[PDB]
Amino acid sequence: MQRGKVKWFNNEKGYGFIEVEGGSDVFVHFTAIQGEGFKTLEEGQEVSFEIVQGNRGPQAANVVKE
Amino acid sequence: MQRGKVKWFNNEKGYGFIEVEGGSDVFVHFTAIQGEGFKTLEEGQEVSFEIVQGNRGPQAANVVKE
Ligand code: NA
Repeated sequence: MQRGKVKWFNNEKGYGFIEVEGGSDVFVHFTAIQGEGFKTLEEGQEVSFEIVQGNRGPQAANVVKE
Repeated sequence: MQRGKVKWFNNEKGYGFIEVEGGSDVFVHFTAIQGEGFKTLEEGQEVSFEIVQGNRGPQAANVVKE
């Protein structure tokens, strides 16, 4: 698990990228976002998350908004 | 039917969140807003609305400023 801050999120498309210290930006899809409510993120939002590797490459999992 | 006050609304992006007494904040997209005028909301505006569940989580529908 790592903390990061959303760099960009296209709310209409439902995906974006998370900046992290000491790694490349991480793709995040809305289906990774946990908890109550409509699955969305704003740029600048701080989250905790894990990275998983699929056929498309690394992406965020278990994204929890701070 | 619910009543709330807009907590924040990004006019450029066309979405925000409504605060409701005794529940979690509810996402609102501009396409939910009813009426003739440009589809926008100011923070503090009183609104009536319904909550619609869906794949990406709950959001407001039939939002009326009144
Ligand atoms: Na980085």
